[PDB]
Amino acid sequence: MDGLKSFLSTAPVMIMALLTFTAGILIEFNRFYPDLLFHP
Amino acid sequence: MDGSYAASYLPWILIPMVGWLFPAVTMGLLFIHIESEGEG
Amino acid sequence: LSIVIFHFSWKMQSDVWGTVSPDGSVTHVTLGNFAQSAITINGWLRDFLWAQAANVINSYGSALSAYGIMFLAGH
Amino acid sequence: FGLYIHNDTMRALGRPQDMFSDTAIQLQPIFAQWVQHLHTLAPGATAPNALATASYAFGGETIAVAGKVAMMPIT
Amino acid sequence: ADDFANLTPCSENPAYLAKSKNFLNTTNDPNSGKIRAERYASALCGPEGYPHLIVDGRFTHAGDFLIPSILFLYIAGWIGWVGRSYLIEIRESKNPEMQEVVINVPLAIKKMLGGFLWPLAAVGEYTSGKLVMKDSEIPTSPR
Amino acid sequence: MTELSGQPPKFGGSTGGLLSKANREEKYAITWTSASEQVFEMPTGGAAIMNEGENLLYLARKEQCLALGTQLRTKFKPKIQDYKIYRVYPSGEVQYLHPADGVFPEKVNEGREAQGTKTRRIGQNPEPVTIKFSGKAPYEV
Amino acid sequence: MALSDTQILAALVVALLPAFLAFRLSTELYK
Amino acid sequence: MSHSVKIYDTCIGCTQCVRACPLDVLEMVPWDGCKAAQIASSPRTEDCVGCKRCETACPTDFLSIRVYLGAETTRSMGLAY
Amino acid sequence: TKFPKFSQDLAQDPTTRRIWYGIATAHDFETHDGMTEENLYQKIFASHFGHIAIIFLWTSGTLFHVAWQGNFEQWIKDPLNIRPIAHAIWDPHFGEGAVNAFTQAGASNPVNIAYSGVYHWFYTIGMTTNQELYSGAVFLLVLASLFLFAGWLHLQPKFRPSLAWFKNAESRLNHHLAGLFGVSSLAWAGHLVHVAIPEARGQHVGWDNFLSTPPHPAGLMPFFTGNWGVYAADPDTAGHIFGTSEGAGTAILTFLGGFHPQTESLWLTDIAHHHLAIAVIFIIAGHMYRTNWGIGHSIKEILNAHKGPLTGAGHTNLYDTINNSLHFQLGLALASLGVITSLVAQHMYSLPSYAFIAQDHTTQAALYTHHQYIAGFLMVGAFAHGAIFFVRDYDPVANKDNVLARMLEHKEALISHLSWVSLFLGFHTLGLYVHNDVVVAFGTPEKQILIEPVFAQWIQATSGKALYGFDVLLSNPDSIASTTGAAWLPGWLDAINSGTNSLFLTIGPGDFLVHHAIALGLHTTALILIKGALDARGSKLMPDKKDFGYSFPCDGPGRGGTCDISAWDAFYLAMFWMLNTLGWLTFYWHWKHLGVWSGNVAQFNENSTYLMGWFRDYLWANSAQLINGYNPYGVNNLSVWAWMFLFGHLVWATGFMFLISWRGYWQELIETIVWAHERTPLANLVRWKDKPVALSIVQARLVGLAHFTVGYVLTYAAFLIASTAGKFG
Amino acid sequence: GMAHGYFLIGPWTLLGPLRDSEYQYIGGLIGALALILVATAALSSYGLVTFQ
Ligand code: CLA
Ligand code: CLA
Ligand code: CLA
Ligand code: CLA
Ligand code: CLA
Ligand code: CLA
Ligand code: CLA
Ligand SMILES: CCCCCCCCCCCCCCCCCC(=O)OC[C@H](CO[C@@H]1O[C@H](CO)[C@H](O)[C@H](O)[C@H]1O)OC(=O)CCCCCCCCCCCCCCCCC
Ligand SMILES: CCCCCCCCCCCCCCCC(=O)OC[C@H](COP(=O)(O)OC[C@@H](O)CO)OC(=O)CCCCCCCCCCCCCCC
Ligand SMILES: CC1=C(/C=C/C(C)=C\C=C\C(C)=C\C=C\C=C(C)\C=C/C=C(C)/C=C/C2=C(C)C(=O)CCC2(C)C)C(C)(C)CCC1
Ligand SMILES: CC1=C(/C=C/C(C)=C/C=C/C(C)=C/C=C/C=C(C)/C=C/C=C(C)/C=C/C2=C(C)CCCC2(C)C)C(C)(C)CCC1
Repeated sequence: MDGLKSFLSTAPVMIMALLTFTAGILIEFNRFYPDLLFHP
Repeated sequence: MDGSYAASYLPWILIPMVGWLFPAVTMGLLFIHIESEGEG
Repeated sequence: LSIVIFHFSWKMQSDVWGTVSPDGSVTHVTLGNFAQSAITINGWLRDFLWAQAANVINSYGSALSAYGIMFLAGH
Repeated sequence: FGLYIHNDTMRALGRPQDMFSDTAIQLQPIFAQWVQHLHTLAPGATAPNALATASYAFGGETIAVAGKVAMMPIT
Repeated sequence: ADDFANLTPCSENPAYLAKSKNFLNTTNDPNSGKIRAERYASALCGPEGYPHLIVDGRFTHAGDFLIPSILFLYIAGWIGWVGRSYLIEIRESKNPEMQEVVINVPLAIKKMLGGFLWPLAAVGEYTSGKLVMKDSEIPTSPR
Repeated sequence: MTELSGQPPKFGGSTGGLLSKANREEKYAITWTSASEQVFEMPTGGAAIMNEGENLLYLARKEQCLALGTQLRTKFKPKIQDYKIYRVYPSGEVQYLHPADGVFPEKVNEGREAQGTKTRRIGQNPEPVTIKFSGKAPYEV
Repeated sequence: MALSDTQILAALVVALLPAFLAFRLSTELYK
Repeated sequence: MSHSVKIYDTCIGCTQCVRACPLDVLEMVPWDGCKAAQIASSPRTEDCVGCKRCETACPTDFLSIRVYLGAETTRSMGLAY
Repeated sequence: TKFPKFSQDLAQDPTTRRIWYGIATAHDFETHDGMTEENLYQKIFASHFGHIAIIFLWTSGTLFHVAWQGNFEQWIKDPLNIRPIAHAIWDPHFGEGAVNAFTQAGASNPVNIAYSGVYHWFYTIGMTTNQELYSGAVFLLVLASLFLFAGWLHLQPKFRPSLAWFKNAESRLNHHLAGLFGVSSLAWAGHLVHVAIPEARGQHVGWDNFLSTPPHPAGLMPFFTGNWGVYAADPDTAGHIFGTSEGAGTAILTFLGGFHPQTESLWLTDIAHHHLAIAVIFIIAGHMYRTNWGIGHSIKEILNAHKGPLTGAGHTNLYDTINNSLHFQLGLALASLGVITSLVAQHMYSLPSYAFIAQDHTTQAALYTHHQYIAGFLMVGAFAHGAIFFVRDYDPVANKDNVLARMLEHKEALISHLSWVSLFLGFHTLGLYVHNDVVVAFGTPEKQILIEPVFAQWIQATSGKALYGFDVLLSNPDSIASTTGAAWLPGWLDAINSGTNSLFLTIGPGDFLVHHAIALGLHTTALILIKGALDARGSKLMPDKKDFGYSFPCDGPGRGGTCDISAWDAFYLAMFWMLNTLGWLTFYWHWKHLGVWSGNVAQFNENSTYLMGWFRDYLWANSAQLINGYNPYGVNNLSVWAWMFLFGHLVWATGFMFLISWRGYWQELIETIVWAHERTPLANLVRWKDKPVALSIVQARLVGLAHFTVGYVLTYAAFLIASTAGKFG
Repeated sequence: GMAHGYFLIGPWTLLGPLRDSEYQYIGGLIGALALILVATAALSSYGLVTFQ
């Protein structure tokens, strides 16, 4: 309901969600392309 | 404890004088001074 | 509690834990050094902290490297 | 802590005989040693139906499993 | 012709080769160490055999700091610009604080999406007056 | 000022009470009239029993007497707004302290002379350099 | 060569002068 | 000795400082500078300890009552001995 | 009570605080009761005389103890293999082991070895016997007597200087440049040319003969004519052996750069020539200002004439702003002196002037650390007295619109951009360090972000360092900067291109990372100090802070809470960051020179990139000998340093107590203790003359910082000394 | 003073540095005499300051 939405939209939930999304992105990018110390 | 330098009998009595007598006397003078209740 | 756990670790490594021989000789972890070293603060700094910290600092390039990392992290 | 500071100063000055230690000015934990001895003598005496001591840290044999020592007296 | 004489390319350093023939695998791929020994060979190493980077500005090492600088500055400009526009928009919603602690997800996602043009919008707000405010219209403390 | 009356509260004793200062330097007294024998918190630790009628109590500090006074006037069924606080010197001299002119200071009263008044804002104090090598600070001028 | 006892004792007498002058400067700065 | 407690002309006469003061340093006296027709006063600063409860209480944009700590006495140091 | 007599307020304090504050405010003459400006300047003048005299007496003690209980004459013979001793030990606490351990360096009684480099100094300047050192110390006794008597005399009314005499900036600048700096440097060049340089060549020149033995065979004839090149003459040969005439030259003024081949220090003739040139320039500069003959500049007119369209009023009235603020003057003196003290530290280890001091690694480490710490204290004090200026002396109407006031006008911009640079540096330097740590931990040290310090290497090349191959300026023979025929260029290049000294030490990624750590430290300490100085007059939490003085406890728990609000608190906080910065810089210096002296530069080069290398390879390892100064097996001469190491740890941790736990808890505990005393019979016979109270809030901050700093300095000093001495470089 | 000086012999006598010399009792005595002298100075200073 509206209260559950307003809770899931709170600042800690959203910041942890974005941190999780970004961590997934970085971890996977380093999984498929590791050890990029610099660009060739 | 000894000394082969000139007049090596001087630390013999100066070390007690600097470590015991000098601090005792100066602390006693400063003590009687900071506690002095003479008006002014 | 830091002092309590340091006492426990050092006493157990000095006067308890160790290796027994088929003859029965007991070679303790730190060779029974508690009685003469744990009586001075320099003894605790050298023979306890400095000596036994050798594993945490050399833990890099090994499976225990996360322990040295968390060591620096706690500092 | 003052005893530790005294021992650090005495050892630094090259005066080990003036230290607090088992080999100089001894401070023996007399009561704890007495209680350890009472514990050791409990099985068969004050603990008739107890075959062995409650904990070998109070004294007795040096129980060892595998190459390591499981538990032994803690002086 | 003889610049950076204290460094030699990793393909020419024997220490780097002896260490790269034992490079540890990074992921589940058992060729990641060989991929490292291949990739890092083009940069400059040194006596210890570890690759050294050149932030000097010369384009022969443009990949050592220039390209990453561009990438980071783009992403960080996007982040700050969309957050700032979110804050500005929310300011005139009667109760900006509550919307700062409880996010306005529609508006937030909308501002985030429109962040790929953040340098253009930055220049456009500079040429107007939305970017920088005037000092006499800003609170200060006593001198 | 004259003499002080009142019965000491029912109490067995505390370590928080008067010290050598009370006899050597100064002391404070608080009197109040209670409607019944009721328990109250002793500002020096513990619970004491005030008596019906007049009660006189000696405390070490003026702030202790004022804390007891606030407790009397805020924590009791019929409120006690009757307490008077005096400063007692070892010479026997008694000095009436609170409430000054018979009226609590929270409410205004005629015949009171303003003190500490400054006919300007805070931001209108002079610059310290303008008053250096005097003995004054910008609030004292 | 090594300093003599006479040289050590002569320097203490000389140091009696800065002692008196430091006492005087101290007590005057107290004023 | 004692601290110094000054009352400035931004006083609105809300009296909260007098109620906050735990040593009876302050009073309310009649004034004509504010609507409440009253201004705070510090006629007993020799008892003032300097705990700053008045300043905590003052509502005016920056305090209309200001406590400047000064020479320390046994009364000002809150000493019971 | 009487004490303190300069403060009625403190004098009437009935608590122990009276004592403490009486000690803490003695030298703040401006806030004494009844203080006038003229009496202020006069008291400061006499205090200055006393301080100079104390300095002279200290130097006399150094000379006297080296001459009496040292091994100077022996050390002169074999200065690379003999350790110089400072003074004899007399401690009835010593046992046999310590007595044996401290009869060292050839001595026949317990002794400490000197690390002040004073032997090298006295030997280089021409002193060779204990009799010379003793005569110097007696002369310094006399000089101190003269300055003490002068200080006493200038308190006498007839010799009391007027305020206008103290405020004559032009005459004092003229005299201090031409006379205090100029003629002193000239006289020192004369000593070098007359005594030190002849002594270095096997000749004796003292008061018995210096009249009848010229410094040069030609003597003054070339000086008063043209022909100055005669004094550049034949210099000491590369084979010159210090103290003998073997390979010795006759020149007195040269410019051949580099180092003496045997003593690894600047050539004495170069030093004499430097002092002569500096003397000329300072004497010329000491004529700039107007005094009694119409010619000369008015500083006021110069400052008033420098206004721009973009700086408002310019420097108008800055002459009075500075001439009337002793705190402005003191802040300027402190900042400038701290800068040049760091300069001394950086140049003495790199371009030493005393014979054989470069091979004495413990003295080099100790002197560098000493001067850097002095510089840090001086810088912090400079900014603290700038804040005190803003609090007590700044005038807004006279300084209106000038550069001084304009600095306050945009103080928020300054403070915010200092915050930003500190955050930039901290975030990224810590991030690179932690990346390197993690990447080396997991067994893949090849993935380290190693930035080559190309800019400092390129600067080294511009001065001639060919190692990097930049071929710029002095590293390129074709350069117009190197095709000049400069007489110093061959020697300078020969010195800077041999990897055998500390002249522009080779640098790498470790130096890059520590230099950014240094930049972070400097910026954060400057940010704290500048935020404190610019907000000392007022902020929004305290718009009237100038009415509360430089130092005060706080403003209470209201308005959100105001702990550490005063600018004094900003000083106190900045002290921690200064100590941290100096820790980083001295760690860098000591570890790098440990590698340099040991020949193993690879350790620092490869392990200074991650912080675990700093932890184990620098701190943990080099403690081994230090920490074994005393152990269950015996005692060696490192026992003092081990005990001092522990002492510093203890003092530091003790200061933690005052910093962390604040005051009210202690006042309540002291009240329980007061009750315990007043009720214990027999003890009741005795009563305190001052009421015991807890230390004040500011007093707590200061005492905790004092313990922190004492422990800091002593810990690191014991570590540095013991590690470098046990390893011997 | 009789009581205090009598019992102040023991500590150094049995535990001071001269305990293991041929001057054990003399060392204890010397320590006690110095301690009583310092204590006398303290007593007299207290009296000098408290009864002005
Ligand atoms: C704070 C400073 C800092 C910096 C400078 C770095 C830098 C780096 N680290 Mg490191 N690290 C740090 C801190 C830091 N780290 C810390 C604190 C730790 C401890 C946790 C570590 C521990 C660590 C480990 C364990 C590893 C690294 C690794 C790396 C490298 C991997 C880079 C990469 O390819 O990732 C990803 C590359 C990207 C480009 C991701 C960005 C993609 C975005 C999301 C897309 C945007 C593109 C955009 C649409 C294009 C538009 C263009 C525009 C012009 C229009 C890199 C050079 C890895 C390595 O092997 O080093 C070589 C590695 O394994 N680091
Ligand atoms: C095409 C090859 C490939 C393969 C072999 C895998 C294999 C795997 N992935 Mg991966 N992944 C891939 C592509 C691939 N992925 C790509 C292209 C991306 C970029 C978007 C990712 C991003 C990614 C993430 C973020 C995660 C995985 C995870 C996993 C594991 C669990 C799979 C799963 O669905 O569980 C469950 C799946 C998820 C929890 C996330 C699904 C990933 C989607 C695409 C992104 C959704 C995240 C969301 C938008 C923001 C995060 C908020 C959070 C609350 C979810 C699995 C072994 C999960 C894992 O590592 O387990 C611990 C995981 O968290 N992958
Ligand atoms: C400030 C310089 C200085 C310093 C730091 C020292 C340090 C020391 N001296 Mg020495 N001394 C000095 C100058 C100094 N001396 C001079 C100039 C002389 C010749 C007069 C002597 C003659 C002397 C003798 C005969 C002996 C020592 C001894 C000692 C050691 C024990 C302390 C003592 O008994 O001193 C006693 C000092 C004196 C009797 C003379 C006074 C010293 C000067 C003139 C006064 C210094 C005042 C000072 C600047 C005030 C500033 C203090 C500051 C905190 C405000 C000690 C390490 C003893 C020793 O060698 O130990 C083994 C020893 O027996 N000193
Ligand atoms: C030629 C005349 C002359 C000379 C010699 C001096 C000399 C001096 N004056 Mg004075 N003055 C003069 C004229 C003169 N004045 C006149 C005419 C006036 C009135 C206008 C004043 C009014 C005045 C006042 C009000 C005061 C002084 C003070 C001082 C002293 C400064 C503090 C100090 O000792 O530092 C000495 C500085 C140097 C030796 C040179 C600086 C060294 C630089 C910074 C770097 C070091 C170089 C080198 C590397 C060092 C080698 C290190 C070594 C260990 C190897 C100093 C000795 C102050 C003082 O202390 O009073 C007693 C003070 O209060 N002067
Ligand atoms: C170099 C010239 C110089 C001059 C002459 C002054 C002059 C003055 N300063 Mg300033 N200052 C200086 C440098 C200077 N300072 C430096 C280098 C710093 C940075 C540390 C400061 C920072 C500073 C602050 C923050 C303040 C002053 C203040 C003052 C005034 C009061 C002085 C006083 O009575 O305190 C007396 C000092 C003490 C009681 C403490 C002495 C500490 C000792 C020396 C250290 C103890 C070491 C320890 C015992 C060692 C044990 C060794 C053992 C364990 C082996 C005074 C006019 C105060 C003031 O009044 O503001 C206007 C003030 O608040 N100064
Ligand atoms: C190792 C101890 C330590 C650290 C890390 C800091 C950190 C900092 N201090 Mg500080 N300080 C310290 C001790 C320390 N202080 C002490 C003992 C004192 C004396 C009381 C001071 C007093 C002091 C003052 C007075 C000031 C500072 C300032 C600063 C900031 C300077 C900017 C900077 O460094 O760049 C960037 C910051 C950092 C590198 C630190 C953050 C590191 C984290 C790990 C970054 C990553 C975030 C992390 C992942 C968060 C997730 C948490 C989650 C996992 C639970 C910085 C945040 C100055 C300031 O405020 O700057 C504007 C300032 O004015 N300090
Ligand atoms: C670390 C602390 C310390 C240490 C090491 C010592 C050490 C010592 N104490 Mg001391 N003591 C201490 C603390 C300490 N004390 C304290 C805190 C107190 C309480 C204040 C005492 C009070 C105390 C007393 C009263 C005496 C000692 C005595 C002694 C010595 C007894 C051992 C001995 O020599 O055998 C030999 C012991 C004796 C020969 C006992 C003396 C017998 C005489 C003749 C009394 C006879 C009793 C009778 C009433 C005669 C009175 C005659 C009269 C009517 C005219 C010993 C060296 C004794 C001593 O000083 O030896 C003379 C002793 O008399 N202690
Ligand atoms: C964050 C702030 C942002 C912005 C604000 C910044 C402001 C500025 C701040 C700092 C700026 C620092 C300085 C930057 C410039 C450095 C210059 C530099 O590095 O140059 C580096 C270059 C390097 O190239 C040089 O080439 C020369 C060839 O002869 C040199 O001799 C060397 O071989 C070689 O090093 O040096 C030069 O500048 C070349 C100068 C050549 C011409 C010299 C003109 C003067 C001399 C004329 C002839 C004199 C005598 C004739 C000879 C005999 C007859 C008598
Ligand atoms: C190593 C990096 C250093 C970091 C410092 C901080 C970086 C931030 C940049 C500061 C910009 C300040 C804005 C000024 C605001 C401004 O633009 O004012 C405009 C001003 C014009 O005023 P006028 O010069 O006309 O005023 C006449 C003068 O008599 C009064 O100033 O121009 C300047 O002042 C240029 C100098 C600014 C640079 C400050 C000097 C910094 C280093 C000085 C080195 C001295 C060397 C002396 C050798 C002889
Ligand atoms: C007639 C006259 C002139 C002739 C002058 C003659 C014929 C001789 C002049 C000699 C001079 C002017 C000697 C000056 C000596 C000054 C000294 C010695 C100053 C200071 C020493 C200090 C401050 C302390 C030094 C220290 C000592 C004591 C140490 O031992 C350790 C080092 C250090 C701590 C530095 C000429 C024709 C020219 C000009 C016209 C007038
Ligand atoms: C607070 C305040 C203040 C301040 C303080 C301070 C502390 C300051 C500072 C500052 C500083 C601490 C600064 C520094 C600086 C530096 C500089 C300014 C430098 C310069 C340089 C140059 C220019 C060089 C060049 C060169 C080179 C690089 C090499 C080659 C040669 C040449 C020469 C070319 C005052 C009191 C005043 C006032 C009041 C307020």
